[PDB]
Amino acid sequence: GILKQAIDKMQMNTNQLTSIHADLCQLCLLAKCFKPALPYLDVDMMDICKENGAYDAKHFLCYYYYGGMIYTGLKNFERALYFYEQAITTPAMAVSHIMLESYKKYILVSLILLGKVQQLPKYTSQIVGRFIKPLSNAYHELAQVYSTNNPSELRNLVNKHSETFTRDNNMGLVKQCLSSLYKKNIQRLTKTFLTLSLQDMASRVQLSGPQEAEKYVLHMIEDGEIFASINQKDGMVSFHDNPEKYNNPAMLHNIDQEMLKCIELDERLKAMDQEITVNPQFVQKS
Amino acid sequence: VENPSLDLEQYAASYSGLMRIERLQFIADHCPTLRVEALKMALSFVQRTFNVDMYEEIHRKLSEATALDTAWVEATRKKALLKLEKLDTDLKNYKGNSIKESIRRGHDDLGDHYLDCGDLSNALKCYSRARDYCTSAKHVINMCLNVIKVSVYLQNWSHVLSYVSKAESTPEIAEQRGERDSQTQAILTKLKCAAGLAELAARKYKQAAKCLLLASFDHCDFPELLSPSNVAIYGGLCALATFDRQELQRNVISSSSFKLFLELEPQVRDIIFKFYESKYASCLKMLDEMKDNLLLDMYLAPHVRTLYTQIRNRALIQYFSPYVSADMHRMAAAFNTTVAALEDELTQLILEGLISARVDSHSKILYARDVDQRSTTFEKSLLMGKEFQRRAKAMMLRAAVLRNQIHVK
Amino acid sequence: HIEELLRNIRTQVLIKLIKPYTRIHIPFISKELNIDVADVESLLVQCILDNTIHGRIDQVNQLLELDHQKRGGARYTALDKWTNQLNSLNQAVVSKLA
Repeated sequence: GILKQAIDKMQMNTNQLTSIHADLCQLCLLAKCFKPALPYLDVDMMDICKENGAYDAKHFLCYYYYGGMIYTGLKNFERALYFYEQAITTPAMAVSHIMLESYKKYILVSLILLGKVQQLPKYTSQIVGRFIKPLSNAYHELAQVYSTNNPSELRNLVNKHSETFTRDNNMGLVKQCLSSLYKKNIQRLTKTFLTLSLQDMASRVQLSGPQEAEKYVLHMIEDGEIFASINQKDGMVSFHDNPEKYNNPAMLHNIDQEMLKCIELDERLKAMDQEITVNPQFVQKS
Repeated sequence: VENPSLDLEQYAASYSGLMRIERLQFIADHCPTLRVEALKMALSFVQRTFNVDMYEEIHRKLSEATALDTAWVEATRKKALLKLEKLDTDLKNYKGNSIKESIRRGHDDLGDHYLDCGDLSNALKCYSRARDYCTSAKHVINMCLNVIKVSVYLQNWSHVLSYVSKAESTPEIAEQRGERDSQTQAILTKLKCAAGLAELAARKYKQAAKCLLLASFDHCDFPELLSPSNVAIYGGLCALATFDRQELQRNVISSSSFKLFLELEPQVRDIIFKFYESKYASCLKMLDEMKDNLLLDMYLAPHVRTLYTQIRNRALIQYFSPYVSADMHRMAAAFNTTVAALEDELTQLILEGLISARVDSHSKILYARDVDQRSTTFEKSLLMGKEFQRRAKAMMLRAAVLRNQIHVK
Repeated sequence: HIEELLRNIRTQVLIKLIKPYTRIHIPFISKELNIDVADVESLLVQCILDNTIHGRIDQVNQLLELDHQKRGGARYTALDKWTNQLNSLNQAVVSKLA
């Protein structure tokens, strides 16, 4: 709380990153109370305070990595992946400690949410393409095995490489990868089969039992990732691929909400450009 | 694997030169339990044409299968040496005489002699050095077909294709007039057949079929590159696998000059006609029957499986094209396949996007689903907008961090 | 050439009769065409594969669904075209540097 009282009394604007944010995130992560730090993380941070030349990279790389830590514990994988990607692409002509862990958690989270490794943005320092990439081989092996959609060899691979994963203390984000195959194979089957018997799809996805197939389908329909129906009179899972017609006022409201964010972004860029076009350092370079 | 319908006598009679020896070696290597007659024919007839190394190879093969002929070996060796000496003295004399025509003829003769001996690279370099003494375009075309022959012996198909194209461009593009309403000495058909064969060897089926299709029967009686029967087989199978319905109607079944090639091999004609007229059971049955004899060819051996897979996939796609909801029991019965394997094939094909269909595996019905343009466009537009907003959010932060010049130390 | 004949006439009859309808029974076609249902299906599949009849064949209920559909949705495709450009456009804009 003390730190959350300091943030508002030094930063010029709420969207202004500072070194104290990293300390707040560190204390939040080590205190196992994630909720109080959410308001200071959801808002985007534009411009970073130089604070008399004391804001080095150790206070910027740490913040966007502890943000990934705090989001990956709340199952908000999109923003966690975004923070990890932002932490990866810092300009750095060396190898740091937290960079390796951020890369490992990025390679885990990308496999968690997507079905593939998201390509890093091109504006990345060449150090990651030569040093950090060959150092973390087990995670790349995990990605390569995951790309085959085979839920049997993955168990053996994760069992074999348990030592390094336990040493990195990221246990929990790799068993999620193991469970993600059973959640992705059903979605893949959605594109092909209109309806199925529990036995056939259970043999296809290999969960060893029709009974647990009903449990997985119920979990999927409860969490809303799929549009399926269970019909127990004949052992049926039916795939209703009619989610939305895109004609209700709710879609119009969503479009309006997206417009009011794009407009704010455009206004901010225009204001920044207008500010740039006034600097006395400029006007003389042209 | 046994097949008694194969006729080695027809194979020996149809082809000639080193090609028959190579085909006999291929059929011996790939067809067991039929080696005795093929190697007996090889021993009886290939005793000519200066068998030196392949003679020892076939002798070893016969020894493995199971008096020694050795004096004839050095007799032929010394005869070849004295013939080489005569050729060398003759070519020195002709070089001293400095006559372009005589030197060109001597170079061609020595290249042919070295080809008979088995010196492929030596013949190639001899023709390369003889290229410098070209006068007329017809001599260029003749040495071109010779070099194409030696190159397809050497298996360098890119050079074969470039050499065929340069040959096409040599005589001011088909003499600019068509050689007086097509040429009686139509080497154009032979070079087109060579180009099609090279394209087929290069895993380019569409171009190979297109090039080999333009062939004339009355100028295809020169069995030194291909025979009409295998030309028809290659063309029919490649066109069946590659071309769509429109080309399978305009090019293969309606071309008058190609019905003769079809009549040469009635089985290919039956296959094509039954595939065209929505008759798949008999077509697949006859193709499966043909596969055993087809696999014994020496050019098409490494391509049978992919060809058949493409044919089957095209057959499935064409069969489901005119249907909106099909009972897959009749689909399985017409394709000579059980329900489970047909289901596996359909679920493998659907994931690739070739067939826009879904399977209802309770009443066993293959339904056809049409995409709604509005929902797809709205969803993709929203997704693209979200991605663009995220990209802007990232890059403006990157602009700020570049402004403050932050780097690790 | 009587097998090539006796075939164009039936195809012309089918084309003339299929114009006003949008979904019919196969036996109804069989009655007027004076041929069995299997041959009716063969003629229909040949005509559809030859792009002469704009429709699809239903085999579980032996129906013939025409194509009295496809309103003026060209707009939508052109709209999609914007996406296929604009995405790439920002991909070039962000890739300048920062």
